[PDB]
Amino acid sequence: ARIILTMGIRSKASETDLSEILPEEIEERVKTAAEVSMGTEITQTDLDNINALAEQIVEFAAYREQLSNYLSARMKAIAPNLTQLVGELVGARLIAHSGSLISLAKSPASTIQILGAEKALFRALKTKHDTPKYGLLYHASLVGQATGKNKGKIARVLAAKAAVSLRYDALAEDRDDSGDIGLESRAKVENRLSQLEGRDLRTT
Amino acid sequence: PIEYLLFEEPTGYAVFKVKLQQDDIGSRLKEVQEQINDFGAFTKLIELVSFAPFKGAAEALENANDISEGLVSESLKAILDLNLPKASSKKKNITLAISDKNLGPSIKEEFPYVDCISNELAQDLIRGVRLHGEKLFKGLQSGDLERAQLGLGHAYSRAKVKFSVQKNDNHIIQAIALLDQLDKDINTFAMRVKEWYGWHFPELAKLVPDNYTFAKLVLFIKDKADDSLHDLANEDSGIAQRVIDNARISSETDMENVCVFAQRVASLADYRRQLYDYLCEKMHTVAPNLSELIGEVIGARLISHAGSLTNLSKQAASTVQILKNKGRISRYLANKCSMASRIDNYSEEPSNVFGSVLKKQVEQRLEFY
Amino acid sequence: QVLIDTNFINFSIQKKVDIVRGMMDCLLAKCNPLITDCVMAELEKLGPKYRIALKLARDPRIKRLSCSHKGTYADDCLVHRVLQHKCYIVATNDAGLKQRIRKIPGIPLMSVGGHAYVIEKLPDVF
Amino acid sequence: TREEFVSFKAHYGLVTGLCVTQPRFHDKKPDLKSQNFMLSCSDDKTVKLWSINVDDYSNKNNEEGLIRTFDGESAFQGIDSHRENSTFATGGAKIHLWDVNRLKPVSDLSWGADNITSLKFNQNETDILASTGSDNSIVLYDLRTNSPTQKIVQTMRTNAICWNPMEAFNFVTANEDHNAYYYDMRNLSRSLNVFKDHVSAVMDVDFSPTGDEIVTGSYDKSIRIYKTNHGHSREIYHTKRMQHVFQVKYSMDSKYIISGSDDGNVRLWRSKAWERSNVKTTREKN
Amino acid sequence: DDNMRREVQRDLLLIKHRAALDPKRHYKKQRWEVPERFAIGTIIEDKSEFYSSR
Amino acid sequence: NPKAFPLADAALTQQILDVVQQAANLRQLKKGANEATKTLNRGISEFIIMAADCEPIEILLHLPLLCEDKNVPYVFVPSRVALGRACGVSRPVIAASITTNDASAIKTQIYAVKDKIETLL
Amino acid sequence: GGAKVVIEPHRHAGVYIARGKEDLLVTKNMAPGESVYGEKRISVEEPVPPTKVEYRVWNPFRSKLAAGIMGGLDELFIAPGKKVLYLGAASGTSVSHVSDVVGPEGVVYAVEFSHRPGRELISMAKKRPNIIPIIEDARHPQKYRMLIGMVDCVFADVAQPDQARIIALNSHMFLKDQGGVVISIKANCIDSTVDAETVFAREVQKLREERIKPLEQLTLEPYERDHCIVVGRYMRSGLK
RNA sequence: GAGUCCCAUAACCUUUGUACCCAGUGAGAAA
RNA sequence: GCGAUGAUCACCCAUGGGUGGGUACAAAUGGCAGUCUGACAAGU
RNA sequence: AUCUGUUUGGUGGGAAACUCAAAGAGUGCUAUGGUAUGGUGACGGAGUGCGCUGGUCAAGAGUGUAAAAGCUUU
Ligand SMILES: [Zn+2]
Repeated sequence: ARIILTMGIRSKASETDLSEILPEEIEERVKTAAEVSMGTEITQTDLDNINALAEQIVEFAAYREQLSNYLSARMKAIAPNLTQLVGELVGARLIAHSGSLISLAKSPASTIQILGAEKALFRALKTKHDTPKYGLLYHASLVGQATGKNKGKIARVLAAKAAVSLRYDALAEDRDDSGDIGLESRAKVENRLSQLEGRDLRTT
Repeated sequence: PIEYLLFEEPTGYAVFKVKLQQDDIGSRLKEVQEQINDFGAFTKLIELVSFAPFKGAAEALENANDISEGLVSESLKAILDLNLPKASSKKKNITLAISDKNLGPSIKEEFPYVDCISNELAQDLIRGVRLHGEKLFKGLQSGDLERAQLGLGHAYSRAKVKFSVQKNDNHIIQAIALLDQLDKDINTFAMRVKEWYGWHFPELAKLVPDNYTFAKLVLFIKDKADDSLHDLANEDSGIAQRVIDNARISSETDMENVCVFAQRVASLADYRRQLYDYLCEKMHTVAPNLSELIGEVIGARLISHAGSLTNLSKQAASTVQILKNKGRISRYLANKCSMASRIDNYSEEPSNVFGSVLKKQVEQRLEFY
Repeated sequence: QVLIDTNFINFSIQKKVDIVRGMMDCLLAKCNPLITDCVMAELEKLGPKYRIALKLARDPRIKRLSCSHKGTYADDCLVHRVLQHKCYIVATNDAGLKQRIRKIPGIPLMSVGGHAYVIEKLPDVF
Repeated sequence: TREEFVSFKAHYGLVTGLCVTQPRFHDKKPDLKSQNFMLSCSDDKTVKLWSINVDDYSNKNNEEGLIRTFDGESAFQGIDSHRENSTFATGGAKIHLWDVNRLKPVSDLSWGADNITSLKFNQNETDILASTGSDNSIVLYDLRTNSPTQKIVQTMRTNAICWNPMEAFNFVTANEDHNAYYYDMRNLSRSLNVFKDHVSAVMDVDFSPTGDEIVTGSYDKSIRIYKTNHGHSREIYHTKRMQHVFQVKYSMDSKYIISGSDDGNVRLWRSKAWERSNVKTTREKN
Repeated sequence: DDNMRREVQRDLLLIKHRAALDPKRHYKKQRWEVPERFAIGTIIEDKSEFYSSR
Repeated sequence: NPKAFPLADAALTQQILDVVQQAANLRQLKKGANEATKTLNRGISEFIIMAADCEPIEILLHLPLLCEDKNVPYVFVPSRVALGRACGVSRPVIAASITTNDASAIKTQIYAVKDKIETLL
Repeated sequence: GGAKVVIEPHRHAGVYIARGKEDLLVTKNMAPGESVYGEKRISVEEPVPPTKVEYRVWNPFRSKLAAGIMGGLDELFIAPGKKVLYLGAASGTSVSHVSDVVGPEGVVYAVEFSHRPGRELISMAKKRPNIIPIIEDARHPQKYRMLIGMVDCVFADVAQPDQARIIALNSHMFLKDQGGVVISIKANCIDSTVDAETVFAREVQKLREERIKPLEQLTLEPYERDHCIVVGRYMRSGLK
């Protein structure tokens, strides 16, 4: 959208350049495709609607990132230790999954582990199969840092510390919105992730 | 003797110099027929002496049309006058191998000292250089030859058929298919705006039910106010100021956020009805008879659901889905509308007069009942 | 259209039947006789005893096909190009070729018998 | 493409000679880039000149056959065209010289009242004719003096002559005792070669355009190629289908040999049998 | 995978034993073992014609 | 080139109209523009006759594209009034179609008219 | 109409069979989400989430090449990386199917002479980028010799009596050696005075006279009366 | 230890509110 | 003062209502529908 | 069900590789001396003369004709 707002037309692209969009290596490709192309030439009365749509979706993404700013702000003002541990939008869809923050706080840590994967969980319980291990908590950055079966392992330890921090946030009264319990819990999860990424199943 | 060779191609013109003649009498034999497939032996026949590239796709299309209808263009004149030696016109002309027996006369009309050959020997020399292509040219052209071929084929075809992008019904297909999308987007977004402002006072969605009018008035009211003069765009405005006096519902950051949300709804609301005006105009220039008969938005949805103006045209009249006496006016309007769409598609730059006559006919039929 | 072979031509000249007129009063229809290049190769390979037969096969009324294979085995060529297409009458007097042709179905067979041509697997002759 | 540009029912008898021309008319201009010209004599006392529509240049865009009909009182037996100046010569009951403008012979150049069976013009020193008469005679004519020059009588009958295109006074005769004779025009008292390997009467001879070898078709149904300095056959070509090769030419490529037999067929051969006609990379050429 | 073959393993049996589903259909004699690469797909009848194949 | 291009001259027009009348008697003619396009997309049609003088012309020019798609001969008669009179109905028709039939007593005539209008086209 | 099929690869590369209780010849869709001539489609969900890719039913009563495929041709030369020169691209009916059989890495040059079919060809070649529409007469290949280079298969769905000359000219210009020549011969449109086997035999003889060795012919009888597909290869030296 | 990234951010059913219904044909229609 | 440029073709009352079967849209703290295990593991 | 007993369905060489060799097929790469650099002071460069190419004009000659014109001309 930003590039068609910038140039508009192919001969206009032949006379203009751009570096704030499309970084430094697709320029020769768009210029060669501007020189030779199977595309027609548009008029101004529909280039105007093309430009209106392009500025429309540019402003749409501006609204998207500022709504994400609002979500980050309300989340770190409502349950900030969960933000310090698992992150803003992950904790947000945890809370939005379980309904209330207190209804998520009074659930055990195993539930917070498997919280997104209910259909896989209950089919793997109603026939005697193996249950999932990730759920909605798979998209946390720590589980992203883990690799192998120990992302199941630190999904478990991350759900345990997230239950700790989450019910602290929901049940505290002298809470300070400063991330202290979430930060010490995150340090615990990070050095645990370190000590099980340091081991290796090879023999040296 | 086949001394020089002229290969036309989308990137420009090439003059090759024939080094070794191929066999004339043994030209149908197996080894002579597959030496033009082997590249290691074709390069013993043909050597590139010149390549004049084109100035762009405009001169490419000009020279494609001139080569197509068998005329020598100015770039051809330039490269042939550069490359071919000034032979005599009465004794031992220089021999140029072309692939077009009616381009030959245009070459001798300009250079009388050039006799042109396009028989089977020149044909398989030409298809040898076509078969190998980029390898003969030793790296001296800009642009990949097949990419220029795609561009030149599309340009040649649209020129030959007179493809106009004004009477291009894909614009109105995508315009109405996007307009329905933003109908439901403005609907759900202003529904959430009314929901988030429902706990500031839940009567603005009772007095002012239209989504755009609600959103634009709540973009500037954020409080009580009193001073109810510029809120009439005043019985509803007076009732609204009375309700603001009798406020009966419950921030700052959340209220700033729902102000940004209502500004988003207003931006969608005036990009719609810009798009609607655009597609009424595009429908008048693309389908004037259909839009005279049943209207611009209805004709837009008609050719969208049909898939194209051509598909709505070539459809039978008894199989048109337009949207007793009330049951058979649909059939009358259907076959008149199919007639109007046929007129409108296959006329090249249409008028409005037959849409007018069919509108007169269908109003006469409905007024008869 | 009728594919000729070499012993049919030899028996035509031995029985004094014209090719196109014998075909016409055999079938009571207009015939186009066809000499394949392998039948012509076989007549040329027959030597200088068969000069009369070769320059009666060289006749502008007898059209001629262009077979595309190696070797000059006319029985193989006639059998292949007739079982490919089924739009051909085969005029022959070889016993083996007559048995091949009358074993493949839908192919009429013409042959010099007596003092005129006869036709067998064509069910509309009168 | 091995296919005829045109056919022509030219005469009623045997067409006993034919050659090709660039007819120097002095009223019209010859269009040799789209028309080819062949003229041809027969035993029905006619020489006819024909034009052929030829697709070799694509310069132009047409009244093909029988542009004129020369007429003699007796039959003709051979014909050959001068390589300039609109002239040809026809042998028959007597040898006449003609040009393409006049409808009658310019000169009768006959030694005695004995008929002439064959004719060839020289290729360089183009004004020297040679002819074979049925009294076993080979006669040379000169067209400066407009007269015969010298004749020899051999044992048997010379069927054909061809001049050496690279030596201009040497010719080869092909005669009925089964061998060919390489003769010097300046001394006809001895052949300077005899090419011996045929077993029946030699019908036609021709030179390579390189002047280095000859081709020689005979009445035994076979043709033979001879190196010019040896005197025995370098190669023999035969076929069970080829009968009585009456005409042989050596194509101007010097690589193919055209033979006309008497079953009807005209066949191409390679002069060097083991030699293929593709272009060659330098490793295979070396 | 076998995890998806254990979900579409029944209608592949139906397609293998097509010939005895309707007493009037009478297919041509193939064997049709389960192909190594397949894909299960749903027919989109479009929004052009109604009521016939719908 | 006009829009209604492959028009027939007078002899071909009367040959066409005579076989149109005989097919209309033998129930082998579907007459009218949308019946013609119905039988054209169904594939039961041997050739389509459009009249080159109705009050719009694109109203039946929609049919040459269909005939081209399905390789059916199409021919332009210069009188809608004479075409309707040949069709045997009391109104002018602008397009008609000869449906295919092999129990048809005019198959040779239809094939001859098809050959004539296809060498025209 | 809303049923479920199983897609399975055919013997021919690039085309598929959808088995249900009636099985369908099916190709992948190069422009997903719309139908070109009203055929039905099949949408599979192949496994970032899985993506809905879709497939188009090839109708043998509206495509001579599909009638040939499902009558059984031993070798099509239309293959998933190739270049096909479609002659007589009468609309986008079969050219769309040839286009998405050939795939995104191959090119279909769709030659057509009429102009309203050409307009529909260009509007179809927008959403199928691997189609080069060429609006020109195929009887003069020099008029578009600049736009096309070195095709791998020619397909000929022209319906003219000078068919074999058109096929020979386009092959000698643009086809490569041992490339494919697929012909759809319509007997009644060549000539109707002789029978169908006579005109097929004459057309095959014309092809080998223009040195295209025929490998295979198929009558394609339940879908078209008196049609044929002749599949040959451009031998260029030595049909023997 | 342990099947989610393969739509529990989902699918289907039920209920409740809002807008409708219960194509082909091919020469008749009117008096 | 017609027409192929198309004629024609679910239950209850003395235009209007009553009763419901399908269509789409939206909603539901309506349903399916029930939130894994539990004490060892890694190293020297 | 210490009823039943039919049907359907199951039960009843391999692995590794930045290893070592032996071969086959296809594809890619200017893969280019039709007789190899401009030149062993025997050489090169400059200039002159001869040679060569093209168009123009003039003359000749043919052919044509009342005269022509035109056309042809190694
Ligand atoms: Zn043969």
